Amino acid sequence: ARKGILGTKLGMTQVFDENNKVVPVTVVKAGPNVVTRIRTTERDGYSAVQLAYGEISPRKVIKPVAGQFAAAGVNPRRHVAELRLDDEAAVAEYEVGQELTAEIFSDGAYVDVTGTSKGKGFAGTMKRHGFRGQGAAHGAQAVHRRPGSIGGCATPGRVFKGTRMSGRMGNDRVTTQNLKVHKVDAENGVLLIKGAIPGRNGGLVVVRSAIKRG
Amino acid sequence: SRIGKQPVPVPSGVDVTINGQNLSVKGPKGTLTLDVAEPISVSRAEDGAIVVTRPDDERRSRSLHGLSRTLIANLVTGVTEGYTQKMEIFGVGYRVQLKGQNLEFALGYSHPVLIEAPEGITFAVESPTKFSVSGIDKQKVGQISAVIRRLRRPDPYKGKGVRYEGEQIRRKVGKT
Amino acid sequence: PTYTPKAGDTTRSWYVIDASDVVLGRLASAAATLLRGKHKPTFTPNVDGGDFVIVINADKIAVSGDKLTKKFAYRHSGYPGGLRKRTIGELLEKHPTRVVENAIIGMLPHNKLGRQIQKKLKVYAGPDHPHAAQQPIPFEIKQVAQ
Amino acid sequence: MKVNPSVKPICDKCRVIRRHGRVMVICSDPRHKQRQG
Amino acid sequence: AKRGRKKRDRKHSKANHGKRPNA
Amino acid sequence: RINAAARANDITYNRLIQGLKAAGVEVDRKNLAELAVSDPAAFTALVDVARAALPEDVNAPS
RNA sequence: CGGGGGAUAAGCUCCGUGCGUCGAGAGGGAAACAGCCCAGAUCGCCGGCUAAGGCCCCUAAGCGUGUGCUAAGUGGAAAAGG
RNA sequence: UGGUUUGGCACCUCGAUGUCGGCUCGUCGCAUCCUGGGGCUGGAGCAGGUCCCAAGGGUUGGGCUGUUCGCCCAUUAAAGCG
RNA sequence: CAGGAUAACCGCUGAAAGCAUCUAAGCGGGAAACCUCUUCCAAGACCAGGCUUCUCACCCUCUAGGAGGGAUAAGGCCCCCC
Ligand SMILES: [Mg+2]
Ligand SMILES: [Mg+2]
Ligand SMILES: [Mg+2]
Ligand SMILES: [Mg+2]
Ligand SMILES: [Mg+2]
Ligand SMILES: [Mg+2]
Ligand SMILES: [Mg+2]
Ligand SMILES: [Mg+2]
Ligand SMILES: [Mg+2]
Ligand SMILES: [Mg+2]
Ligand SMILES: [Mg+2]
Ligand SMILES: [Mg+2]
Ligand SMILES: [Mg+2]
Ligand SMILES: [Mg+2]
Ligand SMILES: [Mg+2]
Ligand SMILES: [Mg+2]
Ligand SMILES: [Mg+2]
Ligand SMILES: [Mg+2]
Ligand SMILES: [Mg+2]
Ligand SMILES: [Mg+2]
Ligand SMILES: [Mg+2]
Ligand SMILES: [Mg+2]
Ligand SMILES: [Mg+2]
Ligand SMILES: [Mg+2]
Ligand SMILES: [Mg+2]
Ligand SMILES: [Mg+2]
Ligand SMILES: [Mg+2]
Ligand SMILES: [Mg+2]
Ligand SMILES: [Mg+2]
Ligand SMILES: [Mg+2]
Ligand SMILES: [Mg+2]
Ligand SMILES: [Mg+2]
Ligand SMILES: [Mg+2]
Ligand SMILES: [Mg+2]
Ligand SMILES: [Mg+2]
Ligand SMILES: [Mg+2]
Ligand SMILES: [Mg+2]
Ligand SMILES: [Mg+2]
Ligand SMILES: [Zn+2]
Repeated sequence: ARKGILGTKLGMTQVFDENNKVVPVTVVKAGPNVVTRIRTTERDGYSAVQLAYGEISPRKVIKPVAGQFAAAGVNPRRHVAELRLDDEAAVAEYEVGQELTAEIFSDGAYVDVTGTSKGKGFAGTMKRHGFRGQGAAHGAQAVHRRPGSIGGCATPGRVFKGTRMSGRMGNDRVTTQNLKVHKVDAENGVLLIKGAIPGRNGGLVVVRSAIKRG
Repeated sequence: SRIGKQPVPVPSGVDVTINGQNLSVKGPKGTLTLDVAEPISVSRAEDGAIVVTRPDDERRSRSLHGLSRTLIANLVTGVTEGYTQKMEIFGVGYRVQLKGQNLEFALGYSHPVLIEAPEGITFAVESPTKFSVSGIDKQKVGQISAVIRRLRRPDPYKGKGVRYEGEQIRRKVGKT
Repeated sequence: PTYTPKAGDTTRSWYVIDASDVVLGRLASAAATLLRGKHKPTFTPNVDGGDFVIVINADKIAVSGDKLTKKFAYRHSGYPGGLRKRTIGELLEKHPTRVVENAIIGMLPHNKLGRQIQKKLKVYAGPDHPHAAQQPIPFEIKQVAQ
Repeated sequence: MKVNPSVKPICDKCRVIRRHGRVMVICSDPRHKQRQG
Repeated sequence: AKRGRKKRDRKHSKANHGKRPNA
Repeated sequence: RINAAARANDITYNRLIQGLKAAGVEVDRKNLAELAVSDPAAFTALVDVARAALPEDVNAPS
């Protein structure tokens, strides 16, 4: 129904289309993964499949997680996530212990990307929210970049909870939809995605089959 | 009242059964069900007729008596004979044709328009400019007739569209 | 002096009320009075003396008039322009028990005594309940002629 | 759809009916057709 | 306005017999 | 408290007080309350006495 | 209550009334509300009888009794007119 | 009906209620500018006149007067009223 | 995009009231308006949710009613390079 696969962001690079075009792409290493658990309606109340990724030494992991993985019947891994399906026929396809690779996708099929944004740190209003400052000369009094008026006078007499103003930004989940896929390399198990995707070098990223149009 | 007083006749070739308030009728054309309003009771005459009686002469009873009588008459006549309607199309370059259970219209739009045929009804076409629709339930027949009629906007100038058998449309002439 | 309740003289009980073809006002009044324990002769306002109650088959509640579409339950999240509304028909369609829960909550004092009291009520939608192990006693709404 | 607080049978062919609490008159002549509100 | 009509109309409660200070 | 006890014993408070007045027993609300919390049998006896002393029809124009 | 000034407007102003109240007045009644209704505080009592208003629960007392009207949440905002 | 302009009353604030536009930043109503859906025409069609429902989004940049108001210069769907 | 129920409007079957009528019983169509459908937060939601794995055992004291103190496993924290 809706296929999915984990991976990691690597960097940027160019590729030239057969029609002699130019299109920047991103390199994503969708490494092999394993299935550790399956969620069924009568057991949990929904349908989804659990995945795992990453190579870690056995002594790193903690004992409860090690025991869970041993009961599942696979070696330890670093990260774990799940894909939420919509029916029972689809989940019937997946079984515990199965191995998935990047081949599952085909070129020309639009997908979605999920990840975390950058860390920008505390920032001013004009930068975080794109306010417009005021005159930098002709009689300023050190109000070059501060917003200014904030609300009414005695009616109602508050700040109208939800007003847009200064505060920290970034470091949150962000997703983009219907991104074109250019080429797939089997031996290297890497993806070439047109455009730019969120995240940082050596970060975590999960890609899913397109919903809007796919 | 005045219209509900007369018992509904029943022909020999129709079966009638009563189960409390619910009523079902079996005939050559098929069978149908019905639920009756509780304020009014229904009785069957031994002389092959149906009698509907009202307990009191207030407004609701006076209204429902005639409704029940006429509805019973309509359903019995429908199950006995049925209902059919004929349609005709006027204009230039207007056509219609039958494709299985589905029917398509050509009113001159850029793209063709198709109408699906729900259950219990059938469409019959004898000429490219005239067709007919048949069914058992008068309400369904009328609904489908209105839906087919409303395909094209009224045209009081050239009369292009679909018109009933005896239906006459007002026409006004534009000098300019 | 007048009698007062001691540390451990209070005793509770289990009650169940059906809601098949009954009027919401009567059901709410009966539930409120039972919760408060006005019937028990050991009433004292300062300490609760209520009794457990179970309500079953909430979806069959009958309401007179056109209230199915002309009565509206309102609530507001808090941000500006966040006042959105729902109708009783959709409320029953989606959450059967919400209407009765809200009615009983409104039918009781809004102080913290009542806030603690509302813990005393459990309301269900289906004709069954997993609380059969405590042997609830059936109850019926009745009028005392005078 | 002439909307006025008051309506009348402008010509003999106007007939008055009541719908959903609002009374309006229907007639063959559209000019003669109006509703109150 | 709306404010004025309320107090004068609210004076017609049978409790006060219809006569109240300040209309 | 008295109203609760009477309603439990299947008689209204107003009719109970009317019966007490008719029988001419002058005991006070505090006494009734204490007796009810203490002696349900005595409360029932008093209620029966009041019911017996009640007139025929409460709706009569008398 | 009977009047003048006013646009027969003001919670406006100026008069007369063996006229009420507040001002110098607690309680109860109408959600809150000095000028409206009942009612004039010597003090104590874990006692009875009542005015105004109320008796589905909030909140004490009637989901009182008998005869009639209401389809509009009219009940719980107003006029020429239809 | 609205209390939004010009007005009448002096009831709260002279041991202080700091003042017109502009800049930045909102929020709300509909008596609707477009965007949406209908109907009646002295509606060939494009295009017009009028009425009904509808508040999700948008509503430019310049010259002149401090100006509010107002006039003018070039496009877009519009350069909405409070 | 698609689906559900709606305002303005267009309807089918129909007595009161032998006729007629979109209605008082019923059944239908109909929009950036409303509800799901898009992204994010979210069990301090006190009804404090659900599926799993890990340890599930050593003492003392007051007076044996419980509580307090000390010593441990799972884990966590402090310091250190980033
Ligand atoms: Mg930005
Ligand atoms: Mg700047
Ligand atoms: Mg400075
Ligand atoms: Mg500066
Ligand atoms: Mg006129
Ligand atoms: Mg006056
Ligand atoms: Mg006077
Ligand atoms: Mg005068
Ligand atoms: Mg004065
Ligand atoms: Mg004077
Ligand atoms: Mg005095
Ligand atoms: Mg006083
Ligand atoms: Mg008082
Ligand atoms: Mg005195
Ligand atoms: Mg008395
Ligand atoms: Mg009295
Ligand atoms: Mg009480
Ligand atoms: Mg009653
Ligand atoms: Mg009567
Ligand atoms: Mg009202
Ligand atoms: Mg009037
Ligand atoms: Mg008239
Ligand atoms: Mg003054
Ligand atoms: Mg003052
Ligand atoms: Mg002052
Ligand atoms: Mg000063
Ligand atoms: Mg100021
Ligand atoms: Mg100023
Ligand atoms: Mg409007
Ligand atoms: Mg238009
Ligand atoms: Mg027009
Ligand atoms: Mg609008
Ligand atoms: Mg919006
Ligand atoms: Mg100048
Ligand atoms: Mg008719
Ligand atoms: Mg008709
Ligand atoms: Mg919890
Ligand atoms: Mg540790
Ligand atoms: Zn006419």
